[PDB]
Amino acid sequence: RPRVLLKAPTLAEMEEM
Amino acid sequence: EKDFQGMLEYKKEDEQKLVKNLILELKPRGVAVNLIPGLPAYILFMCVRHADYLNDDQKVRSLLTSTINSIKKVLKKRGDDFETVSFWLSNTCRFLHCLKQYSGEEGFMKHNTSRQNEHCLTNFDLAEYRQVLSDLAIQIYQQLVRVLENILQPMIVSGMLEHETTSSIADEGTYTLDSILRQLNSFHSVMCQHGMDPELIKQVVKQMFYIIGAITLNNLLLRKDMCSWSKGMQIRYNVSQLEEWLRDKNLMNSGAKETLEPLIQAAQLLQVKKKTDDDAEAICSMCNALTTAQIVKVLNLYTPVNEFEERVSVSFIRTIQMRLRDRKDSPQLLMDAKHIFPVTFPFNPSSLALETIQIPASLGLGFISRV
Repeated sequence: RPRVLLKAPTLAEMEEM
Repeated sequence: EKDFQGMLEYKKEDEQKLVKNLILELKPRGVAVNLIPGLPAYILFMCVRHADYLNDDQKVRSLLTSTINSIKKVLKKRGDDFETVSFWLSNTCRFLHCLKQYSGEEGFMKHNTSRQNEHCLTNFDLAEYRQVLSDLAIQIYQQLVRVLENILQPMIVSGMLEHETTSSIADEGTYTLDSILRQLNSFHSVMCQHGMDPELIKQVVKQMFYIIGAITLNNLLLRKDMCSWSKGMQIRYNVSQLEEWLRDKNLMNSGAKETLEPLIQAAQLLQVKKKTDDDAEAICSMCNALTTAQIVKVLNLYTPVNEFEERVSVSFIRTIQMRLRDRKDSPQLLMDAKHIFPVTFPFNPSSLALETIQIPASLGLGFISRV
């Protein structure tokens, strides 16, 4: 099975909300 | 027998209670959480495993985001406590090692048992999340260095330069070398209890020694009374006790002793002969870790022990300046005591079998189910 590369919010983005 | 899968299930409605009890209210010196070093990392990763198993990428995202935000919240509120910062640096790294070890990438599975390889993620590649966690760990490391620096700063000049020489906490209130060593012992014992990677402990200790040497050398260059043969002996003795501490802790290959090379050479400079052209050539050959400005400062400041010893001559100093002319040297006198060597987090897989891990009942995570 293929593993899809998830898009992560950046550390900075998370720092928002 | 029962053979568990090594995963943990929770309901989406409980995600905030999860990070509240596992992160926000977790005590870094609590017994329960220190029975297994890195336990919060292992718990979080086992939760990630079940979200991946459920093919729920939004749940993975939500858990990771809540985790990262909660760790930042803790460090904003308690980031001046070195135990708390050590604890989350260690668990952030262990979480990253888990995400690698159980990624499914062969490069990270070399030390895995057959059982461990059965526990890799199956649906999602979390490399983007590993980068974010790496970035977080860099930030926490930088905060750790600053907290430790703040603790040591008041001790260093007294302990290394001023004070003359079971341990006491101080000598009638004065910080001594023994005060410094006690503090380093505290730091080290906490990093070990938390399961910090040995290669990371080495980097923390190298950084601390750099700071000790930089602050000591700078105050030697800024005072008028610290450049003597006798103070050279005192610095030699103090460095030898710092070296013995590294020995006691099996950290002699950390690179820590080498960061002291400018201070070590300044102390040697105080004790060599300072009159002839052979003496001058020796100084130039010897002092490769000191700038010209530093060598010249020490020679100008140097105080004879008594009348049977003379000051360094102005023509001698000029000879050294001439000899060191084509050095593509920095014109600076002071070491940058705020320099931080770039940190790395080399992969450190663990032998811990996920399917055997038990959550201590005292952590208040009963709403999590073992799978």
